[PDB]
Amino acid sequence: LPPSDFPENALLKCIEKEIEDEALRLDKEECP
Amino acid sequence: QADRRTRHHMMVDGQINPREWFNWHPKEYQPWYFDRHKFLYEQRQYAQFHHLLCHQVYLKDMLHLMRYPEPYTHIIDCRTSTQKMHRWVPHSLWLPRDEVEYALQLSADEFLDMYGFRKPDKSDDVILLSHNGIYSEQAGWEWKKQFFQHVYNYRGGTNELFGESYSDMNVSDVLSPWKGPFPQSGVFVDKWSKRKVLTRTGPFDRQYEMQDFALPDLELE
Amino acid sequence: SLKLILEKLSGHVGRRQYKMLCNLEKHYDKLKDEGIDWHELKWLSREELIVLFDKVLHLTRTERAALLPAIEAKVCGVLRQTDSRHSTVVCMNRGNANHGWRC
Amino acid sequence: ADLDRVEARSVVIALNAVTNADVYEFVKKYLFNFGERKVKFLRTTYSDLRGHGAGKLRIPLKENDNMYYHVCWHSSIRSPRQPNAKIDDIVKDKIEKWKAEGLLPEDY
Amino acid sequence: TQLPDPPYYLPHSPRFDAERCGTFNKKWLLNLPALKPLVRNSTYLPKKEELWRAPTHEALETIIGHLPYHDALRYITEHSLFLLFPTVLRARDAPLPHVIYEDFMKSCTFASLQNPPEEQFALPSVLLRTLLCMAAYHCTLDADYFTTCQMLFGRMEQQQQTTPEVLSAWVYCCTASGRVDEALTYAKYMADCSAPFDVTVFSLMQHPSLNPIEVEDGSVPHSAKGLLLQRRLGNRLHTAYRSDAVAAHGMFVYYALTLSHVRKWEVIRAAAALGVTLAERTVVLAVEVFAREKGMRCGPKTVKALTHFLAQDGTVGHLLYVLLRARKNELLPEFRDLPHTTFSEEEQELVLQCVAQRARHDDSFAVAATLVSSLVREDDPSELLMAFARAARN
Amino acid sequence: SRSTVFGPGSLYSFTKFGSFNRSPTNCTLNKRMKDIFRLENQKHIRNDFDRERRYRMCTKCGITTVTINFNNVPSARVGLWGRCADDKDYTHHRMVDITQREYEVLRESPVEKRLNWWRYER
Amino acid sequence: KSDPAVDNVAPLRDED
Amino acid sequence: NYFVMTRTLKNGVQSAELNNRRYRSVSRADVHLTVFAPFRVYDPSLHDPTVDICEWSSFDLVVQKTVPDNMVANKLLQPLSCTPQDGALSMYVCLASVNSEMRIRSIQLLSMKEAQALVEHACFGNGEPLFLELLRRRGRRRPLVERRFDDPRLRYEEVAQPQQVADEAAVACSSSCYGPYYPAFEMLMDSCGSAGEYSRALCYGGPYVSELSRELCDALLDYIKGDLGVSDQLCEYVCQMQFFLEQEEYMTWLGQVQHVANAVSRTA
Amino acid sequence: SYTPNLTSLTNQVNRSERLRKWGSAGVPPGVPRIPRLEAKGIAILHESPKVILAGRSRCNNFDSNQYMLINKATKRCLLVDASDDWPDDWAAFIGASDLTLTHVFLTHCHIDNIINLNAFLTICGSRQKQDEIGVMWCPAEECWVQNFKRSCERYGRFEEMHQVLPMMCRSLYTPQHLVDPVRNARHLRRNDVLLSAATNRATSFIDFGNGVLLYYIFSPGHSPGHMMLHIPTERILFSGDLLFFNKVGRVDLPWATGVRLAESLRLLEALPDNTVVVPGHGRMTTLGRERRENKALQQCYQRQEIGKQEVSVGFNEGYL
Amino acid sequence: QQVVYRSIRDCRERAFHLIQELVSSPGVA
Amino acid sequence: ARRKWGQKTWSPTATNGGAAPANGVSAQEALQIAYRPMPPSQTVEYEEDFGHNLMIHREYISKRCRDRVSFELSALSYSNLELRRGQEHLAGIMNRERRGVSVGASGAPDDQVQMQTDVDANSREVLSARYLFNERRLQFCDRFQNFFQSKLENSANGHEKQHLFSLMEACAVIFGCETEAARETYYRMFLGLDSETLLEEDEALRNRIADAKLVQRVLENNKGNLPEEFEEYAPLYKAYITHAVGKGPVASYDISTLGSTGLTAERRRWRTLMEKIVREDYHTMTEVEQMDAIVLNEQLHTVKFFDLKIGDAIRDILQLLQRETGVGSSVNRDTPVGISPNNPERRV
Amino acid sequence: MTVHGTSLPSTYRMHKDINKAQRNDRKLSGNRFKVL
Ligand SMILES: [Zn+2]
Ligand SMILES: [Zn+2]
Ligand SMILES: [Zn+2]
Ligand SMILES: [Zn+2]
Repeated sequence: LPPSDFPENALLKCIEKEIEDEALRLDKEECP
Repeated sequence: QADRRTRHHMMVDGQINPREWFNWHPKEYQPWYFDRHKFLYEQRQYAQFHHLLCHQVYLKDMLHLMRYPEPYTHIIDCRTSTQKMHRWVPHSLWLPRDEVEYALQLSADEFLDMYGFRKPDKSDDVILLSHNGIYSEQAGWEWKKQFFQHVYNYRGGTNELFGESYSDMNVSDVLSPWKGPFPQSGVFVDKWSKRKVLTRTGPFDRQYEMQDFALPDLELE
Repeated sequence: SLKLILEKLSGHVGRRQYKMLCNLEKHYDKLKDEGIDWHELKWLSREELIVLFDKVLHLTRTERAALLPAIEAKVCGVLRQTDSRHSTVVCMNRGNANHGWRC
Repeated sequence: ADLDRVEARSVVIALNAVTNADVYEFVKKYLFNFGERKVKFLRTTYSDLRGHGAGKLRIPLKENDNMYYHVCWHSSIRSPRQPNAKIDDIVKDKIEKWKAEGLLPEDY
Repeated sequence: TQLPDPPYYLPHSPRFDAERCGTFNKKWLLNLPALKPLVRNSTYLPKKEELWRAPTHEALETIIGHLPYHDALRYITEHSLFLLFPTVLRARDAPLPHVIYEDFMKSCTFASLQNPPEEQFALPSVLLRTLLCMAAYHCTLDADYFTTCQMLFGRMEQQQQTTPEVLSAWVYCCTASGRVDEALTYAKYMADCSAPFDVTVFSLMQHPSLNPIEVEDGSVPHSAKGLLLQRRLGNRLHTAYRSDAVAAHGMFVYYALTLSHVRKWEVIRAAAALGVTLAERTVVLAVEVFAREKGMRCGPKTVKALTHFLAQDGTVGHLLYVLLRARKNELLPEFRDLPHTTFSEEEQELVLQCVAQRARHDDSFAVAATLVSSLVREDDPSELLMAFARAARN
Repeated sequence: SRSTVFGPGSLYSFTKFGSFNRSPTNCTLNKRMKDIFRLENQKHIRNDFDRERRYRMCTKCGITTVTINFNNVPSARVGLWGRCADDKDYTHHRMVDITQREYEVLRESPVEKRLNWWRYER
Repeated sequence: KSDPAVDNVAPLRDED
Repeated sequence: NYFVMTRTLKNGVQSAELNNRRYRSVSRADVHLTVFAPFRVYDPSLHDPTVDICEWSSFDLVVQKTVPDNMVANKLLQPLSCTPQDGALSMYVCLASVNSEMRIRSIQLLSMKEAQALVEHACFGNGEPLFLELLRRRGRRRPLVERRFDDPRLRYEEVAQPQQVADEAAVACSSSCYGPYYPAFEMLMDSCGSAGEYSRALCYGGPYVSELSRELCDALLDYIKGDLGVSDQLCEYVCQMQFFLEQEEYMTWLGQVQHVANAVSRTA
Repeated sequence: SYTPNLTSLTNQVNRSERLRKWGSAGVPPGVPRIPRLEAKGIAILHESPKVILAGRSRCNNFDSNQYMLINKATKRCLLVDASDDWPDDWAAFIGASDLTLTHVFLTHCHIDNIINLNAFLTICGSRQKQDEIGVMWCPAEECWVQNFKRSCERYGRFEEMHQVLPMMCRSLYTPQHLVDPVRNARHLRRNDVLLSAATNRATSFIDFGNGVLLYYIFSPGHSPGHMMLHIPTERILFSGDLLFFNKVGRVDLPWATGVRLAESLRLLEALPDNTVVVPGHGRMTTLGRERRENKALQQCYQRQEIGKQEVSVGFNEGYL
Repeated sequence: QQVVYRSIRDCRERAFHLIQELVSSPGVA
Repeated sequence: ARRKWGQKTWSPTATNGGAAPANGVSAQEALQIAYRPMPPSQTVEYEEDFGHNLMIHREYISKRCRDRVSFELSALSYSNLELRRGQEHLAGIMNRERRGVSVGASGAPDDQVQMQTDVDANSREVLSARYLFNERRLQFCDRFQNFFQSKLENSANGHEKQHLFSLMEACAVIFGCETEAARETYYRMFLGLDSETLLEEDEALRNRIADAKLVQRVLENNKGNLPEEFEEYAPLYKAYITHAVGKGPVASYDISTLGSTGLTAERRRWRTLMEKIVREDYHTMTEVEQMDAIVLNEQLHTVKFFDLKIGDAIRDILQLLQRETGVGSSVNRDTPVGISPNNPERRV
Repeated sequence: MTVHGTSLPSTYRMHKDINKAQRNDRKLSGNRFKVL
């Protein structure tokens, strides 16, 4: 994500953070 | 019409939270005397200009100067709107109000070229008129800004001389009820002080006083 | 009790202090000259209110609309006690016909 | 003349007989010439000569309510607290706009 | 004592002498040593007994004016004296006018006397016009201020009242920054809203000196005749035209007096492209500046704009001179690298139809409609000019 | 209170708390302590190349400044704690631009050597 | 174009 | 009861207002904005005095993206999901103004997929029984003449530009990969009425924003205010324009009381 | 009260309030000094193998209390909230106990806490003359230091008006005076510590000696900087103005927020019930009795349970 | 705008009018 | 992650002084607090090297604020005019802070002087507008007066008068000081005679002289008749020359530079006289110094009554609004109401 | 009446009239449930 081409680096890096810690948490169940 | 609610965010405090943050405090403001009946520049907000108020010439003085004029008592009309003037005050010269702050900056020759009459001397008597005496009062303040020793104002000039019912149409700029004012939209102050300035005690048509400090009355109880 | 209810229905309302446009305080003198009370106003039937509003009171259609929530709920005109000696608190509870519309 | 030291029953009788509209506007501007002690005494004298003390006069006063309310208004004031052509031009083009837009329809 | 003259390329004529006001004069530089004892005397404070016996308004204005800016704002906010706001505009350390507007609104916020908020937080339009005219003088000095001025306007229209005074001051702000198109478009929006252009902003726009704080103070006593002339010219132009033509005339005179001739011709370009009907005084002034400059600083679309405005309202000789100078500058060896002015078919038909409409009533247009049609269609035989000279001599 | 509304001493007056030391009277440190606290030697701007860098030099007190991303955030508060030649403000600098290469050879020199290099060399 | 109820200039003009 | 404003950012976000201001004297897909603003303004401090809110005004923001033919750098490295040919992904940001402070109500991501899901297989084998019935009663509104309170700089440049970009997407979505589900998507993206509010409530509705992380709450506000351009200046303008156009509609209401009362008196 | 500007002088409601509150006088009677009559002696409240707490109740007409902690080993004493109308009994007590006064702890800088502070420091330093006494305080109370004179204006404390407060003098945290080369009683006070608002259970303590640690807790709401003392080995919580017997502190004074007071009451729930809470005013209680029988904490936790995001609690009539 | 019709012939004639309207508005490259 | 209301996830301690160590923080720990992870698209970083030490400066201004934040809170300068003025606006705010603490609180006890004031509520007369001096300053005051009473009682405004009182009172405040940083703030309160402003006037004077030599170089080289002190006219002459040749759109009309050569020479003569009395060297005075002593004594007498005349003006408004309403009363008039007193047809 | 300009019954009436909104507005009905 180059800042010259992508001005939304505060959101795209924050949402890439929020993908991982919603999957890396162990409190969630995979099965319904 | 039809009692438009206004888009200001003033509000009275509730019945649940305590009264806090007393480095700003609104209270109701009631002065001693009514000033709404008075002349516009004799009211409360123009008291500091009280020594700047021109001396009043009256109706009988104006009729005496109509009958028996003096060579250096200059009667000067300060009305601006040409569509609202229908008669001529005798011995009067037209110097409209909105040009006065430029007109007194000229020399005598430039005054004669730009107005067609000679510039009055600073010791000559100058007498100003308007519809209500409002444009003539501002023009008298502009004439007293320059060093003119004798400046007089006929309050209610044309409306008492010719018996007309006109006005100078002063706006007295009041915000439209869609215009949201400054302290609602802004981070100029902290949130406690912003919440405590925007509060008021009672309806928002009257006047209020803002206290910058308060101490608790420990001697009551 | 009739005076304070008509005073509150004409004053400012709410946290934003919305002024009530219709002044119901002008009809207070003609209501007490007839000898009718706020508790006696709740005892009047529907047909006795149309006679009272049109003939005696001359209540307009917007002044009738600002007074009718006070008559629809049958507010009990009882002065509540307060921290001061002069009380301006009327009980705003809805009255019942078994207890004389006193709630 | 000493306007403050005129007899107060004399002023309120002469002011009671003002009914014409042009002289009523004269009394409004003239009543500022009295003092504040005088104009609060004219209200108490006018209210008494039309009220309980109406027997002090030889001939009773006539009911002038527009001068009674204005003297009572003026005494409270002196005491401390305790472009039609261009506007009508704008209205006509708006009704012209609503007929063209269809907000004011014709006969159905 | 021989100083050079700045090249305004303004016409020397008694008609446009009001346009010659705003020109700096070396006569004032010669008059300058006479004023030196006066300004040397004015630097001293009055005595204590005179200042203690002074009236209230005079003492307030002479103490708050000498005081620091934030201390004067504190005194105003403490004693709720809002009428001393034009004094603290003139302070010795006052910031740029957007900061002063924020300080004015802050002083109205924390004031000791709180009116109802529809009248408490409303500044007078004279104050807002003075603030925006200071901003426009700074944009004349430095154009990159304009962005903040836009932000300033983005608050003022949301907080104060949008009057024609502040809108004309914002048009002057956009003009002084070099922004030609949006200034004329704001002027056209005022003209469609039937708002009159302010005459003091129209006079200050054609005076690109004289920051208005010392104009309302009056430290420059001369050139008030020029200010009155420009105000009366603005009133005369508004009697028969809309606000956009008056604003475009002010833009033209401002860009002529600031030696920015490219924006001066961009004014005419944008006024023809937008649809603003220019006043006849502005068209005659543009033709005489074109004559002074010999068509050097000009483009093809500016030539098309001038010919459209001359066919709409203009004499035959002005249009013929503009077309002949354009055709001669096309043939000059200097401008051979630059492209030639070519009329597309629709605008050519429009110009020729307006010329034929003028020529049905005018004989001076009917005698030269064929020469105009030959000059626009780019085929110009010299026999037409020879017959024109023969008819002029005979 | 109303006395603390307009600065000095206001709410958002960020210079009312105190001043910096700006003196060699304490913490005599070496060249490695300057190298570890360089802006240019940090990780987050070593791989940053699209923001613009400006290298300037004062000719009065002889300091070397580098500013990055000033075109996007042009804060006028930047450098307010500069304290030029003899307890003067940072309005007294009169900075002149220098290149990247001659910033590195002048960063290690003391202020008198920088002023002598400016006056008698280049 | 005005019709005033009272006037102070006109009775002084009419005698002259 | 409403007014719609549009804004088209060419070459993506980087041509917005905040990203272009700099200090002087020293590609991507285009974004189409749409702010629907009804006249729904109320104060909740009347019904509940414990709430310190002076004004609550709701207005919806629809942001769509459109790929042009001029971008060469990142054309076919991934399928673009914002394209109307591929999903027609669009973000529906329900916004609000709480005492001239813009607060987000919901952030919904709607495509033609969940419009196809609601019409065909929202139940076990069928669609929603209320969403299918609401599409069975869809009558057009009579054509109202619109008034153009544009930005002054773009007032005289182009007039039919919000109409052209509305028909650019409507052609591209109706002839897209999802063809017969576009009337279900028109009622889904219809911001005026109760049928569109129930249709968007059948979708997810986004996470409840106060439960999100503080880093995501500030980055979403930095995107909408700073990057997307939907600012507090725009938010405060909508509260002003809801007040001004209510005043304009009161005068036409006064013109229609007079027009009705004059037509009766000349008839009786 | 506040500064009499033009708007306050032309207001009739101001004269109406000054007639309603104070009758025909119109001027508020101040808070005077307690005379030598009706004054009690210093009581020894607590005796322990580690420390000794000696206090005096109702030492002001603000009805504040004065406490001193004595280390039994090091013979060092510590005054907390130094406000006594007679700091001559305390200096005689320190001199007859062979104690050394090294620091004075200040919870907050209201006038009911720092009224006789210069008198304490002067008399105890004069007895030490036959190292000076330091002051421990939070810098947010700087905003209440500058209004010490104004508070001395309204409460009639005229003899304490023209006194430079020792917290205003140059400490080691401040720049030094550049005196002429040709004094240190007032120019520099090296014994001065500024407490930080980041208070933790690890390192936010004062080493009183003999292994006794005094943890200061940052708890605003009655003041911008308000520091409680907590001694966990002795189960003693000098609360100051945060918590009293059946009541809490005022919020109707400037720089006082109700939600800060609610957070300050919420940061107190991890202490045991047998912790004797020692307030700045009135009688002392325990934290368990305040968890059971105090209505302000009941309202705070009830508003927290029913879902108030900004719980605001606080008194409007009580102790300053 | 949307207009509702009663037959098939008027729809065809309106569609041909729309064809003539779209071809008289500018002819493609 | 996403948080829930009322449910918090507990996290272990680092066991290093808590979150903020009260004992101290080393250089490598504070290096990470220095280069804290701000978003770099909206962050400006700046460092300056000043010989031995260097100072780091990092500012981040968010994206959700720049439409509503104040121009003073977020001091963004999008032009070089805003850079030079925004720094100079923040110059005086910081300079008054670091100077004002030397004489108020946190000042030396010899550098703190107070004024006593008392104004009568009825007569509006200032009673006892004195200074509060110590015993050292009062010995300087009577050393001043006993010398000047011995010189001015034989010849020549009464017996009980204080000769050059507002000059020695302004010099007694400076005499009793012990810090030079608190001395220069009193020189700024007394007409701005501090060395900060006098070196500012000396810098603008030498800049005008250097510009006077440039206009003299241009007018001699162009032609190859002038006013006397051309350095006052040279900012006005050079502003026209750049406007004339084409580089600049504005010529200047500001005449504030005129008379500044004689003005700044008087200010440094005022300052040299103020230092001459503090060192008690008033036993001989040149005639040029005696004319400056009379002028500066009246100039210093009116600057100490700026605040007292402000409160005097508010006390005018207080007695104004208590006046009797109306046009007046017939008891308290010398003139009939409807005419001027100077009317020839006065008595009907 | 001389010094303060009013009398104590009028003072009590003015004090009761200046703060009429924040004395009593509603009776605050309803029930608050535990949310945790
Ligand atoms: Zn009841
Ligand atoms: Zn420097
Ligand atoms: Zn306290
Ligand atoms: Zn306390």
